[PDB]
Amino acid sequence: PVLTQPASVSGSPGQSITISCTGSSSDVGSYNLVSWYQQHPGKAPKLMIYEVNKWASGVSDRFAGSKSGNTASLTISRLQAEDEANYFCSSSTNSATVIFGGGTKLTVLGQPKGAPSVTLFPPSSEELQANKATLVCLISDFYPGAVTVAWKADSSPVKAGVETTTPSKQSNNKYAASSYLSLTPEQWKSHRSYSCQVTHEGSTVEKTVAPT
Amino acid sequence: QVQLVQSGAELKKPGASVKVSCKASGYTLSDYYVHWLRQAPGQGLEWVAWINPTSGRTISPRKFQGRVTMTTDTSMNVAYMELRGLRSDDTAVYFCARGGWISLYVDYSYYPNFDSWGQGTLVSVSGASTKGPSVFPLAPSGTAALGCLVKDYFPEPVTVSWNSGALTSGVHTFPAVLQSSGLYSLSSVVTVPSSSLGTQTYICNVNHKPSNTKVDKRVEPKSC
Repeated sequence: PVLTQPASVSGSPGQSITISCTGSSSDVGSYNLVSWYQQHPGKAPKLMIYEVNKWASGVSDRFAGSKSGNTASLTISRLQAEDEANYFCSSSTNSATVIFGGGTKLTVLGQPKGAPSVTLFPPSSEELQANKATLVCLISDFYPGAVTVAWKADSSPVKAGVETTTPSKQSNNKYAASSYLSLTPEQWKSHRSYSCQVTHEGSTVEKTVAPT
Repeated sequence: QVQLVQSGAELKKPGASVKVSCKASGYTLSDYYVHWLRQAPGQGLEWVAWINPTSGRTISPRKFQGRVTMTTDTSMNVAYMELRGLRSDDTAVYFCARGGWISLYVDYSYYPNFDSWGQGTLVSVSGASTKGPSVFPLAPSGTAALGCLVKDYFPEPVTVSWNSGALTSGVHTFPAVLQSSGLYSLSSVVTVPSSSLGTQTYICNVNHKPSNTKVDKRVEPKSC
């Protein structure tokens, strides 16, 4: 078998939200052994609820579990921006095994936009001594996770050897990205300045470096 | 505290076998069940097994029954998982997690109550050969940011620390970029007080386990 959850769920601060987990009678229906886990991007899951309605350590009353027939339910009240995470249901089976749900990506609304912090790094002397050059553009602390990057040699746009990561959620519910302009030492020195520009909803923030 | 520490990342070609160890501390392994699960990157959780360290008894879903071998070494407080017939579908992060209390009178084996997890072990299966990374210092630009550039490596992941774990505050390791060449590169910055430059020694400790590459890089201000 497999447990079934809503693939994604959107909520908004203050008001409640409810994730469902629909199983069979041979697992969710035959045991009071339903557990809910919360996962942030880079971390291992964290036990929220266990045995249908019991709280794990470090869990507020905001989280509450329940069961009706073959369907478990995870209710969250007084929503916060930190609750933005993936939620998994899980149950024991009659086969003495453990079954998991596909996971529910919860999205808390009303999050204030955040300006991208850009830090630009010129090629190190060492890397240049390895006969290659790489400009490193590091973007952080932005929201929503939609960003644009434009590289600039002197004053002409560059699209050759760019490679940009897709934005990924940090700990603080904000996003991070990076771009890597890869060029040759000769190209690095054949210009007076290079510039990494970042567009984040209308507004842009850019940094510059120069070989001298 | 109660802690589970798993073995380093691994790169395996299809058809081969992998063995992940999970090392317990802060409690006795044989007092609780050990569960093993995995998570294909960007996908969901998949429970693979439970084991009783005292009896040796194991259970796994039908999907893994022939391929998986769970064992323990209580003398070292270690749990082991061997996965065989490795396929591209098997590339995932593997977690061991501590289960319920092992009791003579009650059966907690299948209780899905994991109150302690291991950090995870990324095992990737592919025909591509491992590539160690090249590490370069990113010289410091009342605070400043200095960093480390980790370039051209395969597979994921690399682990970056600073001052051999002594520096923990202000560190930001960015997610790696997959270049068209099929390789990975990432960066890791520290934001330190500008005053501390020139007297405090900053070193990034980069480790790429699949290629067994351990590089310590002293990052120091530009030659000015």
